Parts: sequence; C-alpha cells; structure tokens
Amino acid sequence: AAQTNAPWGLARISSTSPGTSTYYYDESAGQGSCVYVIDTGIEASHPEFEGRAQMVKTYYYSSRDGNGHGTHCAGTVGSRTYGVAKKTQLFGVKVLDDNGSGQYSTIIAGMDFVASDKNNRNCPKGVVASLSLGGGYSSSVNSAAARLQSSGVMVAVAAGNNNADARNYSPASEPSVCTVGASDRYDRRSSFSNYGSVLDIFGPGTDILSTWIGGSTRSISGTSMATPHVAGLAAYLMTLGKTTAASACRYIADTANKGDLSNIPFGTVNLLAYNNYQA
Repeated sequence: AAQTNAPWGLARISSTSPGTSTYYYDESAGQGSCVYVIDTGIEASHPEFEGRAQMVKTYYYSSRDGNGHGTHCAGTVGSRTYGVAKKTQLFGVKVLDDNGSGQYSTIIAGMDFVASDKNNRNCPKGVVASLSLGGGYSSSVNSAAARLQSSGVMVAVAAGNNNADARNYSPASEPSVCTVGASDRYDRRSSFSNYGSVLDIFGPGTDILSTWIGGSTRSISGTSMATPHVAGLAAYLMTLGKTTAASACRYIADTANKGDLSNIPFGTVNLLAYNNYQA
C-alpha cells in the first residue's frame, strides 16, 4: 500500500533516502497486534483512531488526555493518517498527569499493569509497549522496563531530550528494552536527542505531525515522537511474522538504514528505523 502526502516520518521509515513524501507499507498494517501507549492517556474518541483506541488504566482522577502528548504518540503508532501500523489496537495507560508529569512509583505501577493486562486481551500477533517518558537514572525504573520486556512485550522507550548520554536517564538506560533517539527530515540527529551506547535505533523525531486532543492535529518534536515510530514498526513486523517481541529491537536495528544520519557522536549507533517493504 502507499499513503501519498504522508508525514515525513512515515515516508522516512519506508525509504532509503530523505526528502520523500509517500509512505509505502504492507496492507496488513499491524492487524492483530496491540500497542500500549504509556503516557498522559489517549483521546479515544478521535476519528483518526477509528474506534481502535481505548483506555484501560489511569492513575489520576480522570483517564482523559488533558495534555495531548499521549494522543500525539498514539497517533504515530496506529492512527489512519499519522500512524505507522494503521490497523493495530491501541490501549491507553495514563501514568502521566495533564501537565506531562508522572511519579516513578506510578510509572513502574503502569509497566507492571501492562505485563499482566496483556493476558486479558486478544493480541494474537503480539504486544508492544511505547514509553515516551523518562527521567534521571533509576535502577527500579529500568528494572520495571526489563520485567515488561521479559514478560513478552516489545518495549520501546525514548532516549531523552537532554542532548547528553542516555546512560544517565531511565528507562532509557535499561539494556534489555529498545531505546529510541530522534532525527530530523534532513537525517541530522535531532538537536535535543540524547545519544550514547545504550541507544539501539533512531526514528523520526523533529516536526512530527500527529493527532492531538480536541479532534485536532499538531506538529511537535522529541524522542517522545521517535519512540512510537519504532513501537508502531515493531507491531507492523510482528503482524507480518518477520520478528517476535523478544527479537524485534534487534531485528529493527539489523535491517535499519545504516550510516545515514549526521552528527552521531562516536560510540552511538548510526541506524535509522526502516521497514524494507518491497512491493
């Protein structure tokens, strides 16, 4: 299939060169997979989700996305126009308040919830979790993410927006999950993107159009925006049987676009998420 006039990030992850505008992808579109977006929530009513999004857990007085960040990230996973895997099921877990903030105790609680909750749900192609969040180094938080991965979930977490080594941030610094850095439409490493040896893959992250609260859209920037590209891609490939939850991050990095980003510091991988879809 092909989406003409797609957001540059969708076009990037189906192309061996930047500057293109059509998103080529296998029509399976992540059908039969599930992706937990662990964030400020998801505005499930958004027409862009086509009824494929629901909330399943909140840790605050409401489960509504009063910020937009979570709806923006979910839209990159599986919205019709802004999504990598357009037929995947989205599940919202609100560990972040409407200001974008979340306690670590709460985020750990959310990850443990996902590992268990996946057993209530019909996800015959497998389960992904997208964690566009993080903070300073915490070994409990890294531990929480490794548990979720070990439980059978493909975890992707943002590398961070500190323009620093991600070794000092969490869950970015957990070796067993997929840590996603951000690039721009010109294949530069994004100005804010963290880096370092913990990084596994890069995804589109600067000026990313996606869904927003109030039935709307907007472009924003962050490694929070690169993560759902990789999360959505993992669900896409799993639906296709190309890879499993435990091996998707390695699969994505072995088949990425290699050596094509600029301003990658020494000791950080130069790999850009890529679907290698050949019609």
